[PDB]
Amino acid sequence: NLKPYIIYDWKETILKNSKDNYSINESIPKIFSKKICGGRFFNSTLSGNWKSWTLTDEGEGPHPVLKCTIDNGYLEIYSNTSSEKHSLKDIEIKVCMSIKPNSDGTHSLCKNSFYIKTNSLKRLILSHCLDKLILAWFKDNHKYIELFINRSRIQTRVEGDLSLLGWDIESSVSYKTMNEFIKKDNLYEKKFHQYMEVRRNEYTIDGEFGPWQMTTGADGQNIRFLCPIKSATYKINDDVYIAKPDNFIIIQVDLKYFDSKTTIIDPSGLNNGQQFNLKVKTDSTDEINAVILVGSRITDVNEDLYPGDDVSLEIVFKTWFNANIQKFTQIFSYILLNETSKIPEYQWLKPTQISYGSASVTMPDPSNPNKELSNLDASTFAAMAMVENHKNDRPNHAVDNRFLELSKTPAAFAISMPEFLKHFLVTGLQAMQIDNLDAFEVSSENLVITNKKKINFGKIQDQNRQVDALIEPNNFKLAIQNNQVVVEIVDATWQQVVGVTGHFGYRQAYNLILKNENNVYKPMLEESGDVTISYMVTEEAWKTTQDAIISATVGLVVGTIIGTAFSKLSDKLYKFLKSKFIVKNKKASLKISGKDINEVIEMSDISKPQLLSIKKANAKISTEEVGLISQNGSTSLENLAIFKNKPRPIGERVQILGLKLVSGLITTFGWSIGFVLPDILKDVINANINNNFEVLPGIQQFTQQCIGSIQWPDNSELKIDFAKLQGVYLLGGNLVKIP
Repeated sequence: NLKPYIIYDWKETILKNSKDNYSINESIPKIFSKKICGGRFFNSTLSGNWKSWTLTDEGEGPHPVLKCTIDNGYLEIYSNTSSEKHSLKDIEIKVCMSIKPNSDGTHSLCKNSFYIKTNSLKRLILSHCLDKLILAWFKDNHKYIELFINRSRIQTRVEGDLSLLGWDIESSVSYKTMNEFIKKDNLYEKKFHQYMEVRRNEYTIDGEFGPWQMTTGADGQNIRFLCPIKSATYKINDDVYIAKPDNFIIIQVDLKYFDSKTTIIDPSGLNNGQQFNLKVKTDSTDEINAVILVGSRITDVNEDLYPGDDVSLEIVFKTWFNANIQKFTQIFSYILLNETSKIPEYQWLKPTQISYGSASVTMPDPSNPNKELSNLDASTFAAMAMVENHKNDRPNHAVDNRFLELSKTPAAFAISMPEFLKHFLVTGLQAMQIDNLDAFEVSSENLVITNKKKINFGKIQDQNRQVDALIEPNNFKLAIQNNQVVVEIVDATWQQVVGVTGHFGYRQAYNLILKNENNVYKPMLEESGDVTISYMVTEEAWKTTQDAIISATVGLVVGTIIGTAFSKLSDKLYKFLKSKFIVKNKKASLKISGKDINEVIEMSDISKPQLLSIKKANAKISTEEVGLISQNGSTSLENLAIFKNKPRPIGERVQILGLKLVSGLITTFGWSIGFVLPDILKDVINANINNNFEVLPGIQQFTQQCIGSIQWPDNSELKIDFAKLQGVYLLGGNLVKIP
């Protein structure tokens, strides 16, 4: 269904190669040289020998960073009447690029993707010329670079389903949406002017930028802005040129969460904690520019700029940007960290560690399919967080690029499936009132809650037996499986027939959907047919007690199906179920699913009104029991014992389990200040049997708990019209203006 997302694990690549003592750093062709000629004032030449290329663990997305160290060599800049020479000994240049995976197992290196991150040279022009020469060489030698990359044993991870990559929650908007924010806030600089002397030559740029736009080309924490040139003049000594209307600059910057006085209002919280505002990192150092220039179109109306004059003007723009970028005071994200929620049961949604990331998505240009255009709808800008003081020592910033493409919404909020398990499924488990929470093991890694202690499922009434149904450790499961909520009794054991140990199994899966009534969206947990019911005895018990076992099996299986005891004699059902028993491995086991359940319902001759009365009676029993739940979700030992010591048909117990599960899970969406837990569980149980949509929890009230602490530069709130368990719990919607 979904195309996979490929994680490039640069950190693990380096760790694993180091552990393995695997290195190809000195394997590179050492001799390098490049000339750039035809320039207006000068040409340039480099020549030398590499010492080593080193893949670093710095990469953000499918963008390997190569630290390339020069052993010896020179850079020469020369005109017809002068020249200068500079040693390149021990100089280190970090070159970045873009790759794409092949199902071959290999990586394809994008040919025009090279850019310079840093070089250790620490004048302006020498560093510029060196960058231009190194880039030209990398492009000429790209075949080698691809070989190097494909021999680096790059560690990748394929995610078949949506992933938060180790983060607990994530709020995202499309690049298009972010660009609307940027345009509205109008905090980008419009007018620009910059003068600069190269040699004895004067360069001046002067014009106005259009709205800066977040654009594609990079990933993770590396953000790119397209800065369209609305109008400009370029002057070189006495020559003044008129920029074509289609000129632009593309810059790359990083962002940082800066500590800030609290200004945002979080309705869901006390508004305490510490505010962080995501802004551009504007400090430059001696070896690292705050702003690098990764693209441009610098042309004049007469097309009479000298070859390479665009690159000369590029230096002037880059200088301007690094001297002015602090004026781009846009805030990209506002988060309150360590805030207390007004509702204690939603404290787990409050961020305790934060980051940001991005996923750029392109598509071929319909006009020139050799080139790519931005997909500004699918491209995702994200704020990610840990909650509950979960630590993340390996933060991944290259977020899944599939969320907004799947939701078809401009914004989304996502909760990790382990967080969904620990809060929605656990509430479901408490509601089922099987045992204390400490009798269960909650495993994020396997997405299952299982009993680590023996459980007494309760006395069974069928055929007046009144014996305990016992479940061994790991034989009760509540899990997320293939994006469904699944409840499973692997094996509940008791002697239904006196003297023969019977093993009863039950599996029911649910779909979590978002139901739309009158444009109010509300979550529902719906049964996904079919049920699976099983019964197993030893082959020896089967051969020596067959009639009694088949009669008992009819009772347990039809009973489980209809939700109460079934004691009616039935030749058809006896024969049918007998024929479903399979003898193998010294065991006789029956297992039915699908069409067989409806076949049984038909043969039972039970009517749909009778089925509804049963379910209503079991709902009544469910409300009474859950009515005894403690405010913190626990049920007293005295009350559990009452529930279990009263014999009930197995089908009663199992149907009640489901009614409670559905109500428990769904109530998680509906906490309010001062809510009473027994009351809301009863309300949801009753609403469900009565088909009362109006009383059920809405998605919007829960969403406000998610987004209260994580805000955008916009006076708006995410209104959800999409929700799906799909690798993560993905909520999608529109940002609607606050009135």
